[PDB]
Amino acid sequence: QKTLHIYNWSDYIAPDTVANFEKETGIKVVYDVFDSNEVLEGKLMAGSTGFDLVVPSASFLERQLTAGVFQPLDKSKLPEWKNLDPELLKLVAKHDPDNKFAMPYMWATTGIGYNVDKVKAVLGENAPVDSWDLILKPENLEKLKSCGVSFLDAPEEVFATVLNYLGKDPNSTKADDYTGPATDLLLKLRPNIRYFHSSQYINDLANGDICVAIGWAGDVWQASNRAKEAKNGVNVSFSIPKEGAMAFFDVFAMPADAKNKDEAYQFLNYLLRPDVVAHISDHVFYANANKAATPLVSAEVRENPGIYPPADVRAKLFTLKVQDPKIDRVRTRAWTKVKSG
Ligand SMILES: [Cl-]
Ligand SMILES: [Cl-]
Repeated sequence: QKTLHIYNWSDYIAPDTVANFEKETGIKVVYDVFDSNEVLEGKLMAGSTGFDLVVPSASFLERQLTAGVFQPLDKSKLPEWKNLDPELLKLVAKHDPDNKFAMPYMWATTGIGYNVDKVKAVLGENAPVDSWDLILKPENLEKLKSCGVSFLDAPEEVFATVLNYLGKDPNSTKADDYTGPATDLLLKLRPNIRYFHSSQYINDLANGDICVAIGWAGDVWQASNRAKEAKNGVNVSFSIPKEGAMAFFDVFAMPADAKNKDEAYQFLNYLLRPDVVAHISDHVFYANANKAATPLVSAEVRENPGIYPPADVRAKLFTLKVQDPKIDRVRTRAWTKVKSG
């Protein structure tokens, strides 16, 4: 009679996680998947989804903090909550103050995807692939222009990255920071950027038509794996630069009208086990938010600096704060001015 209804991304869990949880607890888990965040968000805002646990983005959960859509997590029913990284917890608290509604599941960054061979051919073995200097210094973008440079069509993320690169507050609330120095540097870099797109760079990296790109980690790993599967000889790598990068989190959350709260808390505690989430990370190739699980992650994933960055880089990570409307308008018009080049 024990029932638990979960809604998650497809292939966003280890193949045997649900089976092991069912065999250990005796609960019958109804595990449904979605291939697009629009479906999950529309169902959640429509209400009465019938799900006990869902996996939305932390930004959507932040947008839905006062709508009564999610249930505040009873921290007393989660003793292993201490296993979570306090640094990543502080990072996600900006989307969820006091970590009230969401348990961080996996996370990724907005970093640099690049062709190793072409970059080291036009910039040498000393190419600063571990720094935004590779793509945010005009002197290097001039030498990289011939092999192809692409930027995301995401003004918020790109502007936050540029503000962090310039030493300013990555989520500055001053419009002068956006219209002034950030716009100045972006317009200085513009003549070397081939296009602004948030999806074409995947296949363009896989085929070698683009050699350096601002990209989300999952997209760059998909491009590199596509190149590997094609056996085309294109070596695509992803780097979280040393100056820091924007981080984004997927979270487990409990809808307010969940009928199986006990089983949901049991599943959350199961996910808080280091070995469980470490196995999940071994399968999905994403870094999890469980510190105690880090030594248990496979050396293939744990020792990848583009997935598990060192402490000095993790201390420079940041999340995207929701901006006041005037900042949004200034950002959009500045991005329109930048893209006109
Ligand atoms: Cl995802
Ligand atoms: Cl994102």
